Amino acid sequence: GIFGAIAGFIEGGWTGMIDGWYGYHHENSQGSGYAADRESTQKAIDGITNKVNSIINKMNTQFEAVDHEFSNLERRIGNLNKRMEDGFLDVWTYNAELLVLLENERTLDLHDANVKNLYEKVKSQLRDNANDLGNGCFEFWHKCDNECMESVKNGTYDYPKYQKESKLNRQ
Amino acid sequence: GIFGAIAGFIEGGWTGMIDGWYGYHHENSQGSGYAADRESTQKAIDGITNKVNSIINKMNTQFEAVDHEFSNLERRIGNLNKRMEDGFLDVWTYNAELLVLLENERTLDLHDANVKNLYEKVKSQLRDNANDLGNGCFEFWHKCDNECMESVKNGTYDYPKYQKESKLNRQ
Amino acid sequence: GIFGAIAGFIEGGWTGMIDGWYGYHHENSQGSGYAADRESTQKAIDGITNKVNSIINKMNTQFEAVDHEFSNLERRIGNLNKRMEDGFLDVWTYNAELLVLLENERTLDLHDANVKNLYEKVKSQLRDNANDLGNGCFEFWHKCDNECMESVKNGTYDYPKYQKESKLNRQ
Amino acid sequence: DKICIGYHANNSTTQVDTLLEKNVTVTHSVELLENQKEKRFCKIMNKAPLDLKDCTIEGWILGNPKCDLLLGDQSWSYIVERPNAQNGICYPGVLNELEELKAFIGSGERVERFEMFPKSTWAGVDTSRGVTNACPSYTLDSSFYRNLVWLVKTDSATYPVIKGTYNNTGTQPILYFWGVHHPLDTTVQDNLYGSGDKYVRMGTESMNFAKSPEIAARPAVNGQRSRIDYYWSVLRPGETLNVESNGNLIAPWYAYKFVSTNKKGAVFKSDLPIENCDATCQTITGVLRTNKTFQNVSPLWIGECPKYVKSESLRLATGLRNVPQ
Amino acid sequence: DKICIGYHANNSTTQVDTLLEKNVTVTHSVELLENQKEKRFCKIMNKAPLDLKDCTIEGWILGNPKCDLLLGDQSWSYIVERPNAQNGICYPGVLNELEELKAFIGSGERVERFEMFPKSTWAGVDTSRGVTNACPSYTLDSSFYRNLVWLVKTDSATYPVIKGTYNNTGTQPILYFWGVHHPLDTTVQDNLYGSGDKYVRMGTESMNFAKSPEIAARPAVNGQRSRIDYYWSVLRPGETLNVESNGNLIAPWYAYKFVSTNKKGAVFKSDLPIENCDATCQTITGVLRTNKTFQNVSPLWIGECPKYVKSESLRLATGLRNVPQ
Amino acid sequence: DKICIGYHANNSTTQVDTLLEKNVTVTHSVELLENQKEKRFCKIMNKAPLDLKDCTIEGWILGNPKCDLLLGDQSWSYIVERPNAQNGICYPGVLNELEELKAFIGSGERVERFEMFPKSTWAGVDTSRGVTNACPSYTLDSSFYRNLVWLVKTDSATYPVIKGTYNNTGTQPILYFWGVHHPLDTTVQDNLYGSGDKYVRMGTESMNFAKSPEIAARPAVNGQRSRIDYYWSVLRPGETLNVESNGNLIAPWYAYKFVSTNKKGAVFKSDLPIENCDATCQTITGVLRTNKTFQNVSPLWIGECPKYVKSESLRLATGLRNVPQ
Ligand SMILES: CC(=O)N[C@H]1[C@H](O[C@@H]2[C@@H](O)[C@H](O)O[C@H](CO)[C@@H]2O)O[C@H](CO)[C@@H](O[C@@H]2O[C@H](CO)[C@H](O)[C@H](O[C@]3(C(=O)O)C[C@H](O)[C@@H](NC(C)=O)[C@H]([C@H](O)[C@H](O)CO)O3)[C@H]2O)[C@@H]1O
Ligand SMILES: CC(=O)N[C@H]1[C@H](O[C@@H]2[C@@H](O)[C@H](O)O[C@H](CO)[C@@H]2O)O[C@H](CO)[C@@H](O[C@@H]2O[C@H](CO)[C@H](O)[C@H](O[C@]3(C(=O)O)C[C@H](O)[C@@H](NC(C)=O)[C@H]([C@H](O)[C@H](O)CO)O3)[C@H]2O)[C@@H]1O
Ligand SMILES: CC(=O)N[C@H]1[C@H](O[C@@H]2[C@@H](O)[C@H](O)O[C@H](CO)[C@@H]2O)O[C@H](CO)[C@@H](O[C@@H]2O[C@H](CO)[C@H](O)[C@H](O[C@]3(C(=O)O)C[C@H](O)[C@@H](NC(C)=O)[C@H]([C@H](O)[C@H](O)CO)O3)[C@H]2O)[C@@H]1O
Ligand SMILES: *[C@@H]1O[C@H](CO)[C@@H](O[C@@H]2O[C@H](CO)[C@@H](O[C@@H]3O[C@H](CO)[C@@H](O)[C@H](O)[C@@H]3O)[C@H](O)[C@H]2NC(C)=O)[C@H](O)[C@H]1NC(C)=O
Ligand SMILES: *[C@@H]1O[C@H](CO)[C@@H](O[C@@H]2O[C@H](CO)[C@@H](O[C@@H]3O[C@H](CO)[C@@H](O)[C@H](O)[C@@H]3O)[C@H](O)[C@H]2NC(C)=O)[C@H](O)[C@H]1NC(C)=O
Ligand SMILES: *[C@@H]1O[C@H](CO)[C@@H](O[C@@H]2O[C@H](CO)[C@@H](O[C@@H]3O[C@H](CO)[C@@H](O)[C@H](O)[C@@H]3O)[C@H](O)[C@H]2NC(C)=O)[C@H](O)[C@H]1NC(C)=O
Ligand SMILES: *[C@@H]1O[C@H](CO)[C@@H](O)[C@H](O)[C@H]1NC(C)=O
Ligand SMILES: *[C@@H]1O[C@H](CO)[C@@H](O)[C@H](O)[C@H]1NC(C)=O
Ligand SMILES: *[C@@H]1O[C@H](CO)[C@@H](O)[C@H](O)[C@H]1NC(C)=O
Ligand SMILES: *[C@@H]1O[C@H](CO)[C@@H](O)[C@H](O)[C@H]1NC(C)=O
Ligand SMILES: *[C@@H]1O[C@H](CO)[C@@H](O)[C@H](O)[C@H]1NC(C)=O
Ligand SMILES: *[C@@H]1O[C@H](CO)[C@@H](O)[C@H](O)[C@H]1NC(C)=O
Repeated sequence: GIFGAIAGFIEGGWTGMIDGWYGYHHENSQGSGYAADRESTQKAIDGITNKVNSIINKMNTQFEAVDHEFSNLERRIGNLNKRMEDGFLDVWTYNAELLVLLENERTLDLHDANVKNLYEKVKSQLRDNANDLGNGCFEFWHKCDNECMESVKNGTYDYPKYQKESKLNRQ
Repeated sequence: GIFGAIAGFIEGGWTGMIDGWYGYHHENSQGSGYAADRESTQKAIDGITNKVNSIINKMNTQFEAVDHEFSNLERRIGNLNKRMEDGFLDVWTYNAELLVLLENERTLDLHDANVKNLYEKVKSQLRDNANDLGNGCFEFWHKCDNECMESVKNGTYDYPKYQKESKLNRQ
Repeated sequence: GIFGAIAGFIEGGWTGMIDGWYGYHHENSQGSGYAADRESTQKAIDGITNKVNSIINKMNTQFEAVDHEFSNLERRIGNLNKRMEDGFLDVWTYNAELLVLLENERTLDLHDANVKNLYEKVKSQLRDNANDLGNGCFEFWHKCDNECMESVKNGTYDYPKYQKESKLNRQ
Repeated sequence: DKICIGYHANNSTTQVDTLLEKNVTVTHSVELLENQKEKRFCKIMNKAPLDLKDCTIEGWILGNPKCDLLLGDQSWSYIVERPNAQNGICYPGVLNELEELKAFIGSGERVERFEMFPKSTWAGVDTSRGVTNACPSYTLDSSFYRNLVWLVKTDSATYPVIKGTYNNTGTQPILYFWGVHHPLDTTVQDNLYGSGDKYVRMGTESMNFAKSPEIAARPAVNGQRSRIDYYWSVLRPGETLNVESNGNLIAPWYAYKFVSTNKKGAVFKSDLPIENCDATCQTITGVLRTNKTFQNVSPLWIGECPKYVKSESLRLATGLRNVPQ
Repeated sequence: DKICIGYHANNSTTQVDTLLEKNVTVTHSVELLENQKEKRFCKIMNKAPLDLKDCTIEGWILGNPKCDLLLGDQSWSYIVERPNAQNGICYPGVLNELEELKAFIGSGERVERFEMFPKSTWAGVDTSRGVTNACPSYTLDSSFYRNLVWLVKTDSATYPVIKGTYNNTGTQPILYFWGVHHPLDTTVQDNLYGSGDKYVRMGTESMNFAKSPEIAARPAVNGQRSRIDYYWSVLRPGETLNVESNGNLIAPWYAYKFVSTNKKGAVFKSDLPIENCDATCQTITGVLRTNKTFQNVSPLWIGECPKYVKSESLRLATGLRNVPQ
Repeated sequence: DKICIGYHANNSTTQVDTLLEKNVTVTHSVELLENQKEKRFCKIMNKAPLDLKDCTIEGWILGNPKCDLLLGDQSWSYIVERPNAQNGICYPGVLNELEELKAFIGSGERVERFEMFPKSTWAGVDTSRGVTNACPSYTLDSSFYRNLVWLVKTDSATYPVIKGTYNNTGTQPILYFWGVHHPLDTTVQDNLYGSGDKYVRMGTESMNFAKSPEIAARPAVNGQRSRIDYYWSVLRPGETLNVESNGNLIAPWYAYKFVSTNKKGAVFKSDLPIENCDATCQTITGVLRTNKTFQNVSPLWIGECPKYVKSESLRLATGLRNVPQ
């Protein structure tokens, strides 16, 4: 992937995270658990749902072939009709097959980027207070209970609240 | 956005920066002010202007429908002509509407990436000497007058010139 | 480039690296040298080869114009045939020229991203133990012989093995 | 204590292709193409199609004596013609502008049969002896088209000038037929229509027609070396038709009030069964029941169908790359 | 002390759509589609169009006595025909290859009317009594086409064999017309052309034509049960035409030197006003004044127009997502 | 001690265009369009084309006495007709359904010439005096088409009713020709075919034809004011043809067993040389030897060719942006 996250520095997915596309695994004194980031998941669902519907909506016309016949002395127009019908059949097949390959490539990049941005979002909050292991995991230099975990996930993490405790353990 | 800058970690735009797409807001003893980064702005204007003109240039042919008539006994060719004209009208409408949706999505990503790269460009120069607030803003650990500001903007910032002063204030 | 690496923070290419698209230049007591990262190069060759073949495969139909003639009293069908042939010629020219411009733009971004991700891959391993010069180059705070160099390149670099020596020289 | 960022994985084995990569397993995807059909004909807009069975379009609309099952009024959502139907033009000869006639009929929805010229129209001629073993019914060896009447001169007299007129005072266009007989020799000619130069002339406000018999022996078809040139036209609402002949006329007898479909109209050449079912999309090779955008079943259809395309699959990724561990 | 990186915002409320997102407000954008027209006809290449007014194409080019305003030479950038024009074919009958004739005329640019066969060409016949109340002018109840002459036999004699020849020694092709009269009965025939089997024969180096009158009563149109089969052809530069008839000939009298347009040629069926203005792009529904790439006004046009498309808007983003604060 | 990350640069000066940027130098790229051709005609599927040389299609297939080099059996991968070929229809007149005939012949692959009606078929008439200086061979000033025979009445007698029959018992359809002579005056008519009303009638199981001479003086072409209406048809396997005339018949003599190509079939109008070479792709303007996907040489071809496109170049980037230092 061009953003380097999915099947990249985060090597695999989580079968244990069943309620969304992107999310977190946390681990503290109260234990372990998965949780989807609903906001980035929902936003992605909305974008991709929009892409699918937009494609369907643009492919919502049909070229119509006919059962019309042609005599032995209408070989020219008979073949004109045939080449025309085969003509449009070829452009629409091209349009559909090419669009799908192009869109699939960009859809997968989108997810890759979203996972990447979620990781950055967390790194930016922790800064000093946690150690980045290079695999999407952050080890805290302090105690992070359930509310501390939840603060990281809703983007309200309190860096200065934990920096003294972190700095002590870090150094 | 897939690069996470625009309406991302930099939450909003600046109505106060009127002379370009991407730029800076600085703040020191001589005061505050906006300034566009002309180089990245111009490069983006050039790219996007090229994209618009390339699209216009490729859409510079016309399929031409005719006012030709057909008798009661030319129902087959009359309908062939109609299906053909409607045929090309449908592919060109598709081509135009689909291109616009695709190009708009990629145009917005381009800007997002450009803002992102400008931020990285500044972060890479400062390193130690400034604190990253996680919102596109850097607080200097030293005094940065107008020429120091301008050096950051033209990519000639002098890190070792300010590192002693910065390190003292940082620690 | 939207990833900011190629002709970006890494200002130029290497004529001296002839055996691949992306790679390394190292420098130690045993000397200097270039080496391609075969894995990311090969992966890119495979992707791009796939893109080229997929395009060729979708463009593998032909609209066929005819040598059919029309009398003075078949002006209508004669012109229908002409407008049809010119019709498909115009859509296919459009399809080909537009695809090429779009694909070239995305191909160059792919490479840019790959160089970018390779740089991140190395930065993530070194962390403390090396200084990032902001141009794709890392200066080690320790001695890195040929096997240490090779470990960085195959992603098995041993950070804790060198951190004491690095920390001493760094501080 | 720690928090990790990550992504969904699942049990999916479904794959998509991209420009850079084939056979990529993804967590979620959506197929846009339908490749499945019900191999049968159904009703469209709760309206049944018209099965011709063992009659061709020509045999049905001319009134071939073996197409009596179809004879009369018909309504249809589309027409199914059977590939090896035998009952068409029984007395050898060409139906003029045949392909244009089929396209016209295909654009229709309902025909109402009615007597346009009663045999009483034709004065001083015989209207009861116009049969042939080229056109048998299922009960007699010698019959003729139900919608045409073969006129022969009486007892021993001459074939006089006969005339006919119909004024379309209705709201519907009228599809009608007529013919000109071409005997193999001058004796048969004389024996049927008498001596003299014969003609068949017809005219409306917008149409006029004139033909004379062309006497020659053609190869035998259904026992006949003679021929008939069949013709057809459409008498518009408000138009009147004048007929004038002095011999060799196969006269219009019954005709059709024709209701043109606002829609598309189809004529399917198929041996597929017509069953008791409803459909929204009917292709020539079967019914489609889908909400899908594309289909690779057939370019020929009636109703609201998905776009025809040659692809085997158009699978769009929605979820991400599936990397379970 | 601090420096921030950021992006432009403004007062824009203009939105675009993307594949992932609808109604996204952007700082700058560009509309590629024109939906506006001037509801009128103008000049193209500073050349005025030809308004037929109350004449149809047939009435104009045949010389219907009520189309005298148009009679003679005409130049045009395109042709405007009015929907309820009344002056076309006044004496009932079919113009042969009508649709091909219109396509031909549409490919033109200028006609020069000229006398091709003076009435003196036709020896031993009457050229002064060929009128009818089917074709009135604005001054007499009984006239005829200005470009044709209805030939009748003289006083009491027979209709002899008349002949005519024209050698196209010019550089332009010549568009000309002729007819064959079809009387309702054999008395009218005899009263006009005399007894005998009549014919109209015509030939050039590349064309030959032969027809004989088809006598029958058709329904009455404009007081006439008789008909005329009108015909037209193009005499190429260097070709000569021979005419030979012994009756039932509606003779060519005046014809047209025809200049073919190198360009496209259009025939607009519209009731739109022709005004005193210039244009580069003229559609059937009005003028476009744009530098835009697309338009959803009409697929039918003359001049240099933008590509026709069904869309309501094709708005391309240029600036970035607008997020003011 | 240090390690750097970087990318390939080289000596390339090859450029591509992108949507954002023109003239971008790249390390590696691939051209998809062929603009090169061999200006000549070659063999397709190791099968040589048929060069008409100084004969047109009509002159070849009618048997114009100056097309004797072509006379007989021919096989071809395609047909090359020369632009200023002189030997076509020598005796003035129209070949009916000419364009349809060319399309038919183009769909073919091989013709076998054979005698369909020996002159002995026609009893009581002269088959030895049907020549004209309109149709000279290279040895006599007065000859005629090799595949037709101009029938004239004998010594002083009348032109009786002549008859002919051919039963196609073969597996191949038969392409054949015939004509009707149209004398300039009634004396020539009488001098050649005698007095009376003449006719030419023809019929098969699916075709019937009837025509009568149309006597008039047309402008002189090749010394002739008379005309011939040439005709052609295809006698299907199992069909039989009946001929019946009493004068004015240009009879079928030799005909062609016709093998239809399963493939495409082409007729190239070109003055390009046919050389001794093989090809897989032959356009009207020359041979393409490529593995490329596109070509801007011609839309007209035979064989397996790349897609025709108007572009000058379709260069796809594969490597990265070239930035040497
Ligand atoms: C063997 C053969 O072909 N014989 C046909 C015969 O030709 C003669 C040759 O046999 C002989 O060698 O040489 C002769 C000259 O020297 C002749 O060429 O020609 C007669 C007619 O002249 C043919 O009789 C027709 O045979 C048909 C066989 O299917 C059929 O029986 C015809 O009878 C009907 C019919 O059913 O259509 C009888 C109908 O009542 C009658 N209907 C009406 C309304 O007229 C028709 C009608 O008279 C004809 O269809 C008009 O063409 O005929 C019978 O006429 C004989 O087959
Ligand atoms: C009521 C009706 O239709 N009457 C027409 C008449 O038919 C007769 C019946 O009335 C009667 O019940 O039964 C009869 C047999 O028993 C008849 O069927 O037929 C005559 C002609 O035979 C019709 O006369 C025509 O009436 C026209 C009315 O619009 C018109 O007045 C015709 O006069 C002109 C004309 O203006 O076109 C007079 C022209 O001077 C003359 N021009 C030339 C160059 O010849 C022409 C020309 O003679 C005819 O157009 C050729 O067809 O006629 C008048 O002939 C009567 O309407
Ligand atoms: C100068 C001119 O056009 N003369 C032609 C002549 O018209 C007469 C005028 O000269 C005179 O001023 O006025 C007269 C009435 O008062 C006439 O209009 O008409 C004769 C025929 O009637 C023309 O003779 C034809 O001339 C041809 C010149 O190329 C040619 O020589 C014709 O001879 C052939 C031929 O080669 O085709 C001789 C063939 O043996 C014969 N073949 C057969 C199988 O019949 C044919 C055939 O008879 C005709 O082609 C049938 O139309 O004719 C010669 O007939 C004279 O040119
Ligand atoms: C994001 O997550 C944080 C951390 O869980 C959420 O903040 C927490 O919100 C709850 C209720 O709003 C607070 O519970 C309360 O605690 C106080 C004592 O501190 C007690 O007096 C109340 O009765 C109640 O139990 C919790 O303290 C608070 N944590 C903080 C702010 O330190 C926050 O709601 C989430 N933010 C978003 C964006 O929704
Ligand atoms: C990027 O911005 C920097 C900082 O503003 C620019 O460098 C500055 O350029 C001006 C003139 O080139 C220098 O002004 C001069 O100062 C010296 C004393 O230091 C004085 O003797 C001269 O009379 C004049 O006033 C200024 O010092 C210099 N700052 C530096 C280099 O420390 C630079 O021009 C910009 N670079 C680019 C890429 O254009
Ligand atoms: C990535 O590069 C590293 C560093 O070059 C590779 O590890 C090295 O592999 C070789 C053979 O596997 C080792 O050589 C051996 O050294 C030991 C003494 O340490 C000696 O007893 C053996 O006879 C042999 O000479 C080398 O030590 C080892 N370096 C390490 C692991 O510290 C590694 O193979 C590469 N990894 C991949 C992904 O292929
Ligand atoms: C790859 O693709 C084809 C279908 O296109 C499939 O038949 C084949 O089994 C796939 N290979 C894998 C990875 O299973
Ligand atoms: C019958 O047709 C004639 C045309 O010949 C027309 O004038 C008349 O109006 C029609 N009948 C009625 C009742 O209108
Ligand atoms: C969304 O789009 C439509 C036009 O496509 C517009 O009429 C509607 O008002 C828009 N909604 C918003 C966000 O104002
Ligand atoms: C007149 O036409 C004849 C053809 O019949 C032609 O030979 C002659 O050249 C023409 N007149 C002139 C002056 O050329
Ligand atoms: C830019 O492109 C054209 C071909 O499209 C070429 O002729 C011209 O020389 C190029 N300019 C440069 C950068 O050399
Ligand atoms: C000859 O043609 C006739 C049709 O008139 C056909 O019946 C016969 O079978 C053919 N000859 C042979 C040997 O079959």
